[PDB]
Amino acid sequence: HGKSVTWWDEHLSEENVPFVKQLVSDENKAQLASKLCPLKDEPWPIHPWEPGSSRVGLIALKLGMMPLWTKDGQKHVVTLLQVQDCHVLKYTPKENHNGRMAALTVGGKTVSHFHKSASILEFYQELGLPPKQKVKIFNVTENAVIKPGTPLYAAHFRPGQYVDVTAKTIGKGFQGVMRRWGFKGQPATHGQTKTHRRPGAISTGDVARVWPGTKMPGQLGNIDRTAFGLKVWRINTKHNIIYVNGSVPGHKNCLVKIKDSKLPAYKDFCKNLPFPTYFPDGDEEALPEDLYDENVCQPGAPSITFT
Amino acid sequence: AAPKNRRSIEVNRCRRRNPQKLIKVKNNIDVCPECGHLKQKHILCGYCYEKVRKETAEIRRQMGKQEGGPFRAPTTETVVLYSGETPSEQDQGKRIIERERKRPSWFTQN
Amino acid sequence: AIQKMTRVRVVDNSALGTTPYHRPPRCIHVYNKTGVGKVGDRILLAIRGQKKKALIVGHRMPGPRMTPRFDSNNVVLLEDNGNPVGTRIKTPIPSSLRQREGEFSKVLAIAQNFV
Amino acid sequence: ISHGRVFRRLGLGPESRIHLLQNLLTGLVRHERIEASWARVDELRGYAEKLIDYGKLGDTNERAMRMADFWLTEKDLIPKLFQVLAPRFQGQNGGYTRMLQIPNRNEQDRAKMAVIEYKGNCLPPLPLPRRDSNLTLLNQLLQGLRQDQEASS
Amino acid sequence: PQRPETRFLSPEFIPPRGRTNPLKFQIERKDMLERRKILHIPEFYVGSILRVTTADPYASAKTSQFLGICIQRSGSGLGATFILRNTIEGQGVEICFELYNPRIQEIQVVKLEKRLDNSLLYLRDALPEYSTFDVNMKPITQEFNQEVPVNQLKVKMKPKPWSKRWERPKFNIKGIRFDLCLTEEQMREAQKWSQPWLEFDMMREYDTSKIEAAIWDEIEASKNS
RNA sequence: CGAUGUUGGAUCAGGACACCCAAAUGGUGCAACCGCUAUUAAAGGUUCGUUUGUUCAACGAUUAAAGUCCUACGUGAUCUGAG
Ligand SMILES: [K+]
Ligand SMILES: [K+]
Ligand SMILES: [Mg+2]
Ligand SMILES: [Mg+2]
Ligand SMILES: [Mg+2]
Ligand SMILES: [Mg+2]
Ligand SMILES: [Mg+2]
Ligand SMILES: [Mg+2]
Ligand SMILES: [Mg+2]
Ligand SMILES: [Mg+2]
Ligand SMILES: [Mg+2]
Ligand SMILES: [Mg+2]
Ligand SMILES: [Mg+2]
Ligand SMILES: [Mg+2]
Ligand SMILES: [Mg+2]
Ligand SMILES: [Mg+2]
Ligand SMILES: [Mg+2]
Ligand SMILES: [Mg+2]
Ligand SMILES: [Mg+2]
Ligand SMILES: [Mg+2]
Ligand SMILES: [Mg+2]
Ligand SMILES: [Mg+2]
Ligand SMILES: [Mg+2]
Ligand SMILES: [Zn+2]
Repeated sequence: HGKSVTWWDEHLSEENVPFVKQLVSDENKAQLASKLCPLKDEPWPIHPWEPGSSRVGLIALKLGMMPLWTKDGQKHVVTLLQVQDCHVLKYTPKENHNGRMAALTVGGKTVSHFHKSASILEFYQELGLPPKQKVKIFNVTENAVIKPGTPLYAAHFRPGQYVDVTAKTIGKGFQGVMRRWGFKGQPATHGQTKTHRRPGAISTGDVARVWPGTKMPGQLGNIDRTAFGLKVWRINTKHNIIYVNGSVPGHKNCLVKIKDSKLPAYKDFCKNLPFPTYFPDGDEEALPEDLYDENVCQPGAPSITFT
Repeated sequence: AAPKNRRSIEVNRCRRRNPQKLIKVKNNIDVCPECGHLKQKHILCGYCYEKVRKETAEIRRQMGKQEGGPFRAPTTETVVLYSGETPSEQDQGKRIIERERKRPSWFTQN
Repeated sequence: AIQKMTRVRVVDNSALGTTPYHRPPRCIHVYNKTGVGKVGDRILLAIRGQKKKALIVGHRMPGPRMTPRFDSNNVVLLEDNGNPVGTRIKTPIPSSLRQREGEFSKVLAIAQNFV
Repeated sequence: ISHGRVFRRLGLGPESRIHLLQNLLTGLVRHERIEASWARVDELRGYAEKLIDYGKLGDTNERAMRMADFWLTEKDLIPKLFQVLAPRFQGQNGGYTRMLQIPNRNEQDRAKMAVIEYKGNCLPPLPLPRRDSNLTLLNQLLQGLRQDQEASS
Repeated sequence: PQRPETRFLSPEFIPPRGRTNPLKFQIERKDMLERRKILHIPEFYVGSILRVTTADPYASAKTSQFLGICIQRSGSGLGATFILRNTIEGQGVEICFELYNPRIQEIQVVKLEKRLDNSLLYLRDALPEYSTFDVNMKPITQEFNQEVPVNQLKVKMKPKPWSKRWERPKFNIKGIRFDLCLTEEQMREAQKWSQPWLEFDMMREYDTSKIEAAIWDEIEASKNS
């Protein structure tokens, strides 16, 4: 049976296309707004912080870059990372994922139902959430497990902390050896014939082969990379924006995996942080509009005087 | 560079018949509701468009005879009228194109 | 940015830096590990057939924000002891050189105009 | 690396690209329906949208007249643009032209064709892709949801 | 006589063309308006003379003065910059200040002017008297009814070579005396790079009229709040 | 010898340790500083210029150091042709 290909908009009439869009749109708002009570829907028990514990990261969207100045007069560049829709999806037991730490699954920003696989749509239907764009796996200890379906916000990170960033870098396509690896080129005018950017000799005569580690032209850029030791300067509450020092890998409007830094110096720097995550309902208090690091010159602060 | 040995037909058959190099079938072929011919889903019907293009050429050919000069163009809107029809009140003030054949079914008067 | 083989301008009153010569005072070697020197970096000069150390006070390549940029590579003659051979400097000198006072005390003592 | 490049390389360079679209745009204004290669028609759509915007400015605005002088290479089309096309389009803001994919040309090159035209032209209508009628089985089932939804909400 | 009113919007408030979530521009815009409440940044164009007071730690007095002509304005959002040109003791000094740097104490315009060009980078190769400005000149105040009068001042030039090829049409420089420094032969050769189709390509123009109206309301609301 | 294309550079370097630097240590006619000598270790590094076609060598400036040698004295179906 050579069944023809179909899409959601094929058989829909002009009087029902606006209706179906309204139908799915109203479902998303009802589902998202019904998850805003993590501590009122029988959450899993919360344990006190312990040494060597790891928290849960987020999935955020990279907006752009801004300049930022400190109280000593130095200038720093911060990248605006916005958390749009972050929900923990599924929890994997310790003995079924790695044998040392449990795994928590976190989704990305909301996408349309009409362009996802049947299994993917069915999986979210049971949980009751709209489909996500990117899904990542986080390694979390057993003392910091979160019930799936619990929303996460940018307040999960407090200013002053050092965080990592993992995302796909900018893909530059099939680039030559000079751009990919940085080999020097041949001279341009001293008689050189049809050789200005070629790698040159690639091996030795005796071996009569090319070693597996040899550098050759090929794909460049579209791979997963991680940046370590990025300090968090400012946290925005209402818009859920995180400011990270330096440059994070990935192009604009991409999805970025954020986690606590794993560097040896930045160990156990979570006692003074929310655990296992920031629950806005439990505090019953309104956080400040913006959270500033102690060294950041605020926009509504008097001008710097070196007296 | 020059080849070192002749490629055997066993190797050539594998390369010349690989699934990538074969012609892929098309699953987006549909029958046109109006004329019953074949067309793709995202492409206008070849028979129906050819029906329109032939008529459009006839209309444009009549316009050429109504403006002899190569740089004569109307400053007003244009309306095309077929046999057995007269200009409407809203159609007045516009150039009139007369065609002897009966008004085609697909073409709709306003 | 001043590197090897760059014509420079001497901005202090000295017998060597003022007497005309048929070859411009060029750079020989910059003591930075990178082959290019910036403001406040030592440099070796070839003036009138002899080799003299110097300190770069102003270049033409743009630098960090709120740092003055001049229209001529300006250097100040210097000895092995770090004491400048000149008496006074009339060309303005960037104020960022006052950050280093341990080794630039004598050079900054004779400066007149700061920008 | 062609990241962010919205324009296309056509003809013999950037100057020939404008002239190729200059001749196509002139033909589109005079005849109100022309067919060309799909890539060239796609580029022509952007200019045909904004040319009407310059036409709405008026016959007196100097910038519009100079802009229409360059693009309309035939000098008997400038009065047509300011007195036929511009007055016709006063309601809609961006719905000026339609683009549809004509089947491949019956020649050796087998190029991908497209048809570009202005709204309300004095020509037989193109065989537009008509959507399913509301009486279809799938549409009737969905209309049941809407009638029930509107009854309660 | 009458006094018509016109709006002035700082160039850095105009968002760049590209693909960035407009939410980023709002975040920068809010911070810019908060900074402008404390630091009064006046209206100044390219060619106007400004005196900027910064705070340097290594000076005897913590403040630092600098007066010169504004060569150019560039940048967008919180990182807007402008360049001041001044010649003292025969030495040309250029400093690229940052508008929103918290080390700026005050910004004062001693002469509000607009010149025939939009980027006065051709003063490097101009004669020294066109770059020398008195450090202690008194401020000049003008009435609003002058509409920022334009200063038509042709500038002499040093003999070639220059820093850049100002003869090329890509710069569109008309504030330079080309007849005195160039001959007819060189003028015709520089026209071989002219691209007449650039001014008629209607897809290359940025239409930001709708965007400016939106940000004007936010600026007006900030003052009222 | 019905052809294994030949010096030096350019590009890319693979390897050995009889190690130039970096790390650990014994001895001294080793007080300290600067040295001389021996054992152990090859993951990384080993500069830019004037003259000569030059490898080599001389000279100027510097560096933690400007190592020795093999690889068809690596590498011309990648380039250079000054000799
Ligand atoms: K032989
Ligand atoms: K080695
Ligand atoms: Mg790409
Ligand atoms: Mg090169
Ligand atoms: Mg040849
Ligand atoms: Mg070549
Ligand atoms: Mg082998
Ligand atoms: Mg590839
Ligand atoms: Mg001599
Ligand atoms: Mg493209
Ligand atoms: Mg071509
Ligand atoms: Mg397109
Ligand atoms: Mg230059
Ligand atoms: Mg043989
Ligand atoms: Mg070699
Ligand atoms: Mg090696
Ligand atoms: Mg040994
Ligand atoms: Mg050692
Ligand atoms: Mg050899
Ligand atoms: Mg050779
Ligand atoms: Mg060859
Ligand atoms: Mg070979
Ligand atoms: Mg020879
Ligand atoms: Zn048909």
